Amino acid sequence: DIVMSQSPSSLAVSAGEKVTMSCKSSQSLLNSRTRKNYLAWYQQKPGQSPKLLIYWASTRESGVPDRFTGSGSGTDFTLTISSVQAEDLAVYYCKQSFYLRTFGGGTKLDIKRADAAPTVSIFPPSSEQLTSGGASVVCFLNNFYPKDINVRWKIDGSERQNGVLNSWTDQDSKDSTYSMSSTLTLTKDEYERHNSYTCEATHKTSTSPIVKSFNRNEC
Amino acid sequence: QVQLQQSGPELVKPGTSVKMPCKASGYIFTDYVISWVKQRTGQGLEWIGEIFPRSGSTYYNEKFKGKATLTADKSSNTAYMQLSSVTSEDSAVYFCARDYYGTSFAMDYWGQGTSVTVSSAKTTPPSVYPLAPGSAAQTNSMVTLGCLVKGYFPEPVTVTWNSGSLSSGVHTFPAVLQSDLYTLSSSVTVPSSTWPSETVTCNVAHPASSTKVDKKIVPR
Repeated sequence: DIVMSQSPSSLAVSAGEKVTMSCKSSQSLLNSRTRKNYLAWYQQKPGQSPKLLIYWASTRESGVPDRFTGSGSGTDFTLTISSVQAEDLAVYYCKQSFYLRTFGGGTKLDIKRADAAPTVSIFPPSSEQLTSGGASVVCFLNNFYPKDINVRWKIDGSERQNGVLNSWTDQDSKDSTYSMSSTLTLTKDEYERHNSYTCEATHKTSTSPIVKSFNRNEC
Repeated sequence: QVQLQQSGPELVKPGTSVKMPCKASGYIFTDYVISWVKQRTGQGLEWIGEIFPRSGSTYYNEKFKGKATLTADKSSNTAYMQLSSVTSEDSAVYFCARDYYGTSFAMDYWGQGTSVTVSSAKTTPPSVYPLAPGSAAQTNSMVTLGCLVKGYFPEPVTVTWNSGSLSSGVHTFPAVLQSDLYTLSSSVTVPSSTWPSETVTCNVAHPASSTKVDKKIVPR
């Protein structure tokens, strides 16, 4: 039962910068015979199968750039990436192969960019949905950095907790931003009963939160 | 070239069993071991076990003893993994890997992965609803419209806008489960001029329910 421990769980750095991460074994992965550590490094991009970068603690496979540099020994291993590019956005896994095989929990790598506040947009329910028996209000907090964001629902100015569903994209490859779909979900009656709906969004970009709203009355 | 080809996504009812292939090509199948690896959506990689194809011999991670049985078929160059009495805890993408030559013990060639969803849910065409803003846009800049696919199972749907022309400033969001039915959403931002002057139609396709739904964005 060789357990692997990886750290940090998640990281951001800006292009051209250098970054490092540690894999930590629960046992010695050197062998007295052979004098090699059985620890390898994998990179996994979204929607992709893992790709081996380094094996035997420190050996690059064909086509693995010099910037990627694995190192350490015994129980304390480290992967290192310098001149980090937009295309290095991945999760990085270590894997012990001394006895059976065991994977680290991984370290997630996100590109850092200039703090951009989200562009927010709210949308009432559709006729067709209203007809059917339900009523959904949707908010979009599109193209923002950093990842940490607080959404907030109000019906006639009084916060609403229940019925809310969020979904997030991974960092966009092109424009290095995150985006979010907050969906408040109601009934015909309740929706038709109250009048004004508000989407509130607090993001370190501003101390006063960004607010968009609509009054049902108008059309 | 060396290749490992795994099948497409499978939907299976709880309690049943699922047997998935990894077909080998471009090397002597018998010489290398085949490893299997599990990955729950947004989660890490988990080693299931290794098989020695000529021998037939297997090694498992404690955790999968009793759940996963690995086999080989020398005549097909095809490795198989079978999971028995599946619960939704076995819903995941499963990869096969070939270990590299030498003493390396690293996985240099990977399959694409086979997706397993375990659920007692049933085929359900998506409900598409066009998402229009409440009040007209001010003169300048851009307006954001939407489409809201709700009520489908199983994954996936494919959302496109005006048959694919509109690729700039789309965000289709990862689906989220709500009581056996997925709901997702797409956004599209466009020039204040083009909407509502032009036509905007989201095109939502569900291969699983044999359904395609083109829906136009109307303002009032």
